[PDB]
Amino acid sequence: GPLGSMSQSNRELVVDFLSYKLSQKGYSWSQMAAVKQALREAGDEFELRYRRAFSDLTSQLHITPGTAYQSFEQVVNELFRDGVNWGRIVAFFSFGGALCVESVDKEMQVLVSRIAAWMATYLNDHLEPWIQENGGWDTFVELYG
Amino acid sequence: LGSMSQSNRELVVDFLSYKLSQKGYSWSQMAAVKQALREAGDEFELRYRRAFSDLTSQLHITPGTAYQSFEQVVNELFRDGVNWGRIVAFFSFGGALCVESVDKEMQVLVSRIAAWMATYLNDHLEPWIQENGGWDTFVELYGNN
Ligand SMILES: CCCN(C(=O)N[C@@H](CSCC(C)C)C(=O)O)C(=O)c1cccc(C#Cc2ccc(F)cc2F)c1
Ligand SMILES: CCCN(C(=O)N[C@@H](CSCC(C)C)C(=O)O)C(=O)c1cccc(C#Cc2ccc(F)cc2F)c1
Repeated sequence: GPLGSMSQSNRELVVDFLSYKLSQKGYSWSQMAAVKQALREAGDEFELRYRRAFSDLTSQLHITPGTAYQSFEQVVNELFRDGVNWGRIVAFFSFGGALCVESVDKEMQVLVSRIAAWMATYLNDHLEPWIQENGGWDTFVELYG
Repeated sequence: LGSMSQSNRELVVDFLSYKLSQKGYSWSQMAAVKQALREAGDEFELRYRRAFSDLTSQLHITPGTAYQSFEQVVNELFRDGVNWGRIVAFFSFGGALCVESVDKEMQVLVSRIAAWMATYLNDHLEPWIQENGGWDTFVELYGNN
C-alpha cells in the first residue's frame, strides 16, 4: 500500500474508500467511521459560518515552531474557559485544522505532526472525561450527523 | 477491540488529513492516495452510474464466496488489461456492492469484500502500480496537488 505514518497497508486504503462510499448512502463502516464523518462535516460548517475568525491564527493563538505543549495548553484552555460543550469541541478541531493549513502555507510543515500530537494530548487530558460523561462520541453523532 | 486514547488520536489525524487535503496539502502519501481515490471514485460513479444497477445478481459474490471466485470475477473487469481507469473502477464496484449488501441486510459481506479487495490489490494491482509510476503517479493523475 501507499506509505503511511504508521504502516503501508492495502487494507487501510480499501477500508477508507469503502467507508466513504457507505457514508454517502447513509451507512457506516463503523462507529468510528461515523464519528469521523460527522466531525468533518461539523468542521466544514463551523469554518464557513465563522470564517471571519480564521485569519492569521498562528499569531492570535501564538503557535510557532518551537512551541511547547504547556504553552499550547494555556492557549486552548482559554477556549474552554466557560466550560466544555460540543460546539467548542468542534471549534477546537477546526482551529487546529486551520493552524496546520497555515503552517504548511508558511513552509512550516514541521508543525503539523506536533499540532496533531498536542491536540491528542489535550483531548486525552482535558476533554475525554467530559466526552465520556456526556454520552461519548455516539451522542455527538446523534446531534451533528 | 478499541481503546479511546487511540480513538481520539485517530479522530485528530483524520480531521487534520481532511482539512489539509482541502487546501491541496497532505498528511502523508497514504492520505494523499486516500483523497485522490475518493475523488476518482466520485467521478467514476458520476459517469458510469448506469453500470451500478443490481450488481449483486450480476457479480455472483455472496458471503460463502471463496477468494478464488472473487478473483475470477474481478479478473473479468481487467480482461483487456490494467489501466488507471480500471483500477478506479475496481474500487467503485467494490464500494457499490458493499452498499447493496447493506441494502439487502447482508452486512457480513462488507468486511469479506474489504478483505478480498485488499488481497487483490496486494497481489494483482499494486505490483502493476509499481511498474507504472507508483502511488505518486496515481496522486498526480487524480489528486488535488
Ligand atoms: C483566535 C481565535 C479566537 N476565538 C474565536 O475567534 N472564536 C470565534 C468562534 S468560537 C464561538 C463559538 C460559537 C464556538 C468567535 O469568537 O466567534 C476563539 O474562540 C479562541 C479563543 C481562545 C483560544 C482559542 C484557541 C485555540 C486553539 C489553539 C490550537 C489548537 F490546536 C486548537 C485550538 F482550538 C480560540
Ligand atoms: C455487472 C457488470 C459490471 N461492469 C460494467 O457494467 N461495466 C460497464 C462499463 S463501466 C466503465 C468501464 C471503464 C469500467 C459496461 O459493461 O458497460 C463491469 O465492467 C464489470 C465486469 C466484470 C467484473 C466487474 C467487477 C467487479 C468487482 C467486484 C467486486 C469488487 F470488490 C471489485 C470489483 F471491481 C465489473
